Amino acid sequence: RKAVIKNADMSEEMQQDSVECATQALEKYNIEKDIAAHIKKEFDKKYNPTWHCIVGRNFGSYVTHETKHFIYFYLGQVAILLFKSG
Amino acid sequence: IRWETKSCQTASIATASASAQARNHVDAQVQTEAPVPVSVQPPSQY
Repeated sequence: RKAVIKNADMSEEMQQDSVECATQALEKYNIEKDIAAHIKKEFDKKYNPTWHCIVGRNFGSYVTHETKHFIYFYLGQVAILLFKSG
Repeated sequence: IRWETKSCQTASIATASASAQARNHVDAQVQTEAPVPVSVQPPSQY
């Protein structure tokens, strides 16, 4: 559904691709762990490992990421955190 | 005057995939029954 980006330290191409990838993941999967897995795997292939993805409605996080490889956005009420580290 | 050449190497590492998931939900359905095991007029003799 509607994608709203709140935070990003990421190129415009990866930002839009992250949304597109998450959008397809959310259409394909209902379970967050599987939505995250889809998004993560696609990023490792296109932008090299190692990415990590968290998908959910209720959480807090504290993570360390590589420069220019972090985004946090919503698709409707579901938040997606995607970043590279390692 | 003696310069010796040497080559060094560090050990490799190994990673593994994993996942997390919060608690899961599942649907359910119920229909209330309306049994009426009631006669009209039992002639009691209490």
